[PDB]
Amino acid sequence: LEDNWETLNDNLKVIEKADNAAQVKDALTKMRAAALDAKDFRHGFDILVGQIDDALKLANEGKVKEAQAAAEQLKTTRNAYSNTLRVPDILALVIFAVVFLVGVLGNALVVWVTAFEAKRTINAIWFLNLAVADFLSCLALPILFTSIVQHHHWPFGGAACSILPSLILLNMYASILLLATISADRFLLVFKPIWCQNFRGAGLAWIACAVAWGLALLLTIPSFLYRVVREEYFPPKVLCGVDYSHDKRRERAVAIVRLVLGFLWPLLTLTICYTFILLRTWSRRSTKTLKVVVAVVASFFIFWLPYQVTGIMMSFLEPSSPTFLLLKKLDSLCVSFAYINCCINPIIYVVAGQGFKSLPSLLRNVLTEES
Amino acid sequence: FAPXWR
Ligand SMILES: Cc1ccc(NC(=O)[C@H]2CCCN(C(=O)c3c(C)cccc3F)[C@H]2c2ccc(NC3CCCC3)cc2)cc1C(F)(F)F
Ligand SMILES: CCCCCCCC/C=C\CCCCCCCC(=O)OC[C@H](O)CO
Ligand SMILES: CCCCCCCC/C=C\CCCCCCCC(=O)OC[C@H](O)CO
Ligand SMILES: CCCCCCCC/C=C\CCCCCCCC(=O)O
Ligand SMILES: CCCCCCCC/C=C\CCCCCCCC(=O)O
Ligand SMILES: CCCCCCCC/C=C\CCCCCCCC(=O)O
Ligand SMILES: CCCCCCCC/C=C\CCCCCCCC(=O)O
Ligand code: NA
Repeated sequence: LEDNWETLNDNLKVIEKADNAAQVKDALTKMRAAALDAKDFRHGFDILVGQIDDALKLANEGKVKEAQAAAEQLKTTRNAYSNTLRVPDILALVIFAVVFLVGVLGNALVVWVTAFEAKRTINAIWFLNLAVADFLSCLALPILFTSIVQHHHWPFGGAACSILPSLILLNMYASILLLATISADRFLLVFKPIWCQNFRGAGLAWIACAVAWGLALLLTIPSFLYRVVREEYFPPKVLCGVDYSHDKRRERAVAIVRLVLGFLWPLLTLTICYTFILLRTWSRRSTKTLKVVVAVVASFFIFWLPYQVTGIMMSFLEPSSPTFLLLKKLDSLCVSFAYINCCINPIIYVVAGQGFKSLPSLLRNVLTEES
Repeated sequence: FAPXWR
């Protein structure tokens, strides 16, 4: 029953974005079957089916626009017809919750530990900045959680709609730029240690972090500007989302650039970096910090991959296609999986610490060692 | 238009 109801709405969207009568008719045929497949409830479905036949008659005559109008009136009838969340949305909620609790407490503890050594050790500066980016990202989670609980209703305003869903993308660019800087530092410690003795100081590390943060912000603005709220009417609510309407080329362009700058180019460059570093290390007779950073780097690509795959696929698909509709329903889940980046670092630090007393003292040993 | 992220 609940599955047939989604069949109706899915084909309803198909009609809304239909190019000809053939697609309208095909969609309407599937709606009829789904409606009949699904005494007071019988009447409602009966009114629905008749309206489908009305629209179906118009589409059979070849009148596409008139048939689509009759299909829009079908939505008015739907309101007269068990508001449970989709499976992917529910999993997103579970993940969101865990990431929030672990990420807020975990990264707050990291910031605490590394703040003290931040002017004494370069590594503390690196790990501090990664934690701050992860903590800040987690702050959006309660509001994202709430909106999904309220079936995507967004009562927080336009400003929050632009900012809060953007913090995960900010986290993407900030994390990977910081990791790029950390990786450059690791590379130089191993292959150009004379550079490190002449240059490497807390001052340069803080400047590199400033630039990394700044660049991340600039990379986030374009998508930030394309977020809008949208008011719905059946059932009435307010949605928060992205708007590349009448600009399918830009949607595709954004998706591709995000794939390259946010995933592919870092994957290439950091894998080269650590191939150099690991083969050097393994051919000779500091691994603690190195092992931690590799883990954090690895976890970045593991948890962003589904986001990136679904993102690219949707951009190359028509919005009326079954595969697009399926991927759309998975969007929140994919972002929730990406959000695991914002709680995974403290988990990594504690596990790496286990292989070495209290929790803050354990983080100190792992995160504030000097080279 | 598309709610959420994509
Ligand atoms: C989003 C993004 C991710 C990774 C990159 N990486 C690259 O271009 C790379 C450029 C080449 C160097 N590099 C490496 O990862 C790298 C290293 C280390 C060793 C050996 C081979 C390598 F390939 C990136 C890099 C870039 C900038 C910084 N530090 C700066 C100073 C402050 C902010 C960063 C550190 C490393 C670039 C972008 C960019 F440029 F698009 F923003
Ligand atoms: C250090 C040497 C480099 C400094 C060079 C000076 C840069 C500042 C001057 C103008 C910047 C304007 C940039 C405008 C480009 C942004 C447009 C854009 O990002 O498009 C987003 C699109 O929606 C997604 O694909
Ligand atoms: C299906 C969902 C699956 C989620 C499950 C994945 C969670 C990833 C967690 C950590 C990434 C670690 C990957 C392995 C990186 C650690 C290896 C390492 O630290 O390298 C040390 C270096 O080799 C010195 O010899
Ligand atoms: C060929 C495509 C390149 C993609 C990576 C782009 C940036 C790569 C920068 C340099 C790559 C290898 C750097 C080697 C530095 C050697 C220092 C040393 O070996 O001691
Ligand atoms: C939101 C993006 C634009 C803002 C980016 C700024 C990022 C800030 C990074 C570090 C700034 C503070 C520098 C640390 C000061 C103390 C360093 C020291 O005295 O040893
Ligand atoms: C250090 C600088 C890093 C440079 C990274 C190199 C990666 C290339 C950067 C973006 C290239 C993506 C191509 C954009 C496709 C746009 C599609 C379109 O406009 O029609
Ligand atoms: C996993 C290792 C492979 C990742 C390294 C690949 C790095 C790719 C660098 C830039 C590729 C540019 C992609 C061009 C996109 C074309 C967009 C379009 O044709 O519309
Ligand atoms: Na992280």
